[PDB]
Amino acid sequence: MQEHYQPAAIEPAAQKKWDDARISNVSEDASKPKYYCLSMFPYPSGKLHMGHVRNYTIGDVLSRFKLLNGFNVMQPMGWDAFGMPAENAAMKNNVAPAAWTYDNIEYMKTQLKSLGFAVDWEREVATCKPEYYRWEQWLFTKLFEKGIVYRKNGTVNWDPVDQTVLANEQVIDGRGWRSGALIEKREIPMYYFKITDYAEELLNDLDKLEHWPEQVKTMQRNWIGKSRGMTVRFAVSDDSKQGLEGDYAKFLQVYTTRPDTLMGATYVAVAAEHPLATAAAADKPELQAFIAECKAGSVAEADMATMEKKGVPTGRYVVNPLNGDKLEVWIANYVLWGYGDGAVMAVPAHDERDFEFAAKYNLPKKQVIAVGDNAFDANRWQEWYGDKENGVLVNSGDLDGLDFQTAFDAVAAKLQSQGAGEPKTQYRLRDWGISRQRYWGCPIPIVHCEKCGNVPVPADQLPVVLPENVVPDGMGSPLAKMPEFYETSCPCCGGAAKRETDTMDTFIESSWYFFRYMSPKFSDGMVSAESAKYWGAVDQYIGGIEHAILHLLYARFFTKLMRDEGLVNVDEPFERLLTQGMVVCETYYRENDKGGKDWINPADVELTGRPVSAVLKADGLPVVISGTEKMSKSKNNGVDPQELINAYGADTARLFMMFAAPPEQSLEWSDSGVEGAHRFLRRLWRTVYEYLKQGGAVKAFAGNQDGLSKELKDLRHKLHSTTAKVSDDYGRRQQFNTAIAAVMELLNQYDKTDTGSEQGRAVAQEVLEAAVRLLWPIVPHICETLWSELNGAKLWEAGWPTVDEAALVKSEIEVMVQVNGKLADLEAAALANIIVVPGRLVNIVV
Ligand SMILES: CC(C)C[C@H](N)C(=O)NS(=O)(=O)OC[C@H]1OC[C@@H](CCCn2cc(-c3ccc(OC(F)(F)F)cc3)nn2)[C@H](O)[C@@H]1O
Ligand SMILES: [Mg+2]
Ligand SMILES: [Zn+2]
Repeated sequence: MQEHYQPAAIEPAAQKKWDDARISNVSEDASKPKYYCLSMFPYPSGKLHMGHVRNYTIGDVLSRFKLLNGFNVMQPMGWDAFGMPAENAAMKNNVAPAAWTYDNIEYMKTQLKSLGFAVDWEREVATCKPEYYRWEQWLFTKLFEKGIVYRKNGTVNWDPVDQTVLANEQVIDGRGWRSGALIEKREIPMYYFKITDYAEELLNDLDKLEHWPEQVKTMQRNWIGKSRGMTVRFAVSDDSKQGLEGDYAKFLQVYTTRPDTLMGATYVAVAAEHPLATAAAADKPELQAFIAECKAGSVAEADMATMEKKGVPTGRYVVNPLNGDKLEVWIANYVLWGYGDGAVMAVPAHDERDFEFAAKYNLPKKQVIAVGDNAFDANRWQEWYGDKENGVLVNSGDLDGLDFQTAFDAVAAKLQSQGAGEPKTQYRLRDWGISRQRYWGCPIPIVHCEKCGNVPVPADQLPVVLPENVVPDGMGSPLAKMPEFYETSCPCCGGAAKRETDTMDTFIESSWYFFRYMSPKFSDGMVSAESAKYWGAVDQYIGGIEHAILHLLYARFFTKLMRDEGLVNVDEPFERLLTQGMVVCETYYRENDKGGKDWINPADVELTGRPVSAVLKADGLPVVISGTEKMSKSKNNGVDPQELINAYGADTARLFMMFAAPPEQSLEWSDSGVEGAHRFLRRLWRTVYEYLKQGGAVKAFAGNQDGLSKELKDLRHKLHSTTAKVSDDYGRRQQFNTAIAAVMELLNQYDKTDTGSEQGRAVAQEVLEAAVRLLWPIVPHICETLWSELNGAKLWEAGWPTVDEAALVKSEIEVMVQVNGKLADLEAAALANIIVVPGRLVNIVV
């Protein structure tokens, strides 16, 4: 054994040992219990970043832990390869997105392998290969003919300078993010998944997920946004019907989740597109401009609640069907056409948004709910105003005294008998638009024929192959400019026809890849029945919290779609979910020509016992230290993991990632932290080397520990309590820094114990054999190497250390007490119950 720890001399040999034994290449073997541990697969962007290393180390710790506990562990990796990065890189560098993608995959794969992740590379997938995306085209066609996928005109933001469609997030003050040109709202035909048909299943099945964080489930419930409410129709006043047609001349229909407060409505609000808004605006230029501003907005959903709420009165009035009050109709910017009736009622006394709106415009507020003897003040909002559980109706005529639910049914009865309303269930959830006006994505398998309509491509003809010999230019979607691609024959009639040129939302690839891993070479379906039956669901899923809403909802949706097609038998794709935080780092800059700053990478900086100023490495001139935030290209504060691997090895990188913070926490990049991790690995190496240099390996202590010395019994207690702590950390708490600190405490106590005797060496052997197996999920290369110096058996066959319960029992007390012959540590306790015979009796002489 070499005296000093040198990761470059051991880490490649360990990887070759694991690869040779094929420990990570698993099959559908019903002889060992399966465990499917999955980390969210990456975009092949070019190189790994620190978020990748954190994520896939966490996954590897859990996988190797289950491996050592005897599970048949699948840990697959692959590449989420479609999307805009490759298109951007294509325009910047004049290379094909496919070629750029495949180069990145090869480089990143090498990086992953060098980190020693126990990955089944025989299950690798690349979602931009036709062998992958043919199966989501297939599923698309199946759902399209069922109507679960449909085609419908929708509104997009068109950038006329960049000649491309922009998400609301790419619109700033009505202008494209890069071009700066005013965007144009355009109606175009697009394809949609009818995810609203599955809204109740997706909401209710969340309750099955007892091993999901409550916040993720809460966020999905809020996103689905089910409400049980009331349709209410307010008759339009006889003086307010000019310009209105149909039922819009007769009534204004609204949806409310608080019909118990209907007696307290003081106005109503309609969307900019509502026929009442149109009719009132016909001769009022201020309303026309207000409607035009609402339509021109591009507010992202995560920002909808933060936008300033504004409205205009219309001069039109409706009648409250309960109390007869004549209420003025406002146009408001928070009322969205397409949600419900595009019209709401306002109760400023019991809805905070209505309160602020009414306060802005001095609109009335009528209290109709009371909670105890609390004071109602129309000038200041109190939280109890919105209370639904503990409230009673007031100022509501014959409804006074009722609680929420009884008032709800009473209002339902009253409205239903009048014909003015009825209970109704709504969902905030929108259907899933999947059309993308981009090249580097899965072609939509539809052919347009003037005789036959939108025709799905038959299954024998799939895939529709995206041509890879393309270099996007930035003057429109390439596929729309390629007749060699879109000109075709109709598969129903053989006539002249045109392929769909839009591609799929790349969330589609990530909505089913975890099933594809089960049979990644199966050419007769999305996933073979034998492999889906064996692997079932993902036991452990690990990834960033930023995917808690959309990706997870889409994956749960695709699982239920695939279940309903008969391809799988699970209702839910992911049993346990571990969400990881972000990686942050200090930022550095040098001040600019024009009162700005230019940001310098941390590795290209060197700081100067208390550190002071930082300077550039190449020259030594000073740099400005700035704030700590998430690693990004924006402020040039990303630390390349390849440099961390180059400087210290894979094991140090993995150890620092796991010791620095729990998975959910932000992980701060720390030079001293990385050095601390490396020094601990040196220490572990030194401990085994010094142990072996003074006598070589012995049979580890096992069995009855009667006759062991007090000090060695104490070390065995620390040992098996550590094994218990670590197992509970990996298996239950999924907090790995405390598992590391626990082994550190074991090694500390070992360091303070004389293990030089025959029995001492056998306990030291037991200690070290456990410590390297406890740490092998985190730092497998050094532990694999050290284990082989301690013991000749296969480490993965020796398995996870077992807790010796006998080592955890205390030394016992048993003696008699006698005051005047009648029934320090023993004198102190029997006094709580001065002659004492050693160990047998005590006698309290008094
Ligand atoms: C399932 C599928 C939808 C997943 C999809 N293909 C995807 O998200 N793919 S992915 O490749 O983006 O991420 C693959 C996984 O692992 C990384 C996780 C990132 C956690 C947050 N986070 C980012 C960073 C960070 C960024 C840049 C840096 O470099 C710099 F820019 F140079 F600075 C340095 C650090 N730190 N922390 C991610 O959540 C996912 O679980
Ligand atoms: Mg259950
Ligand atoms: Zn046809």
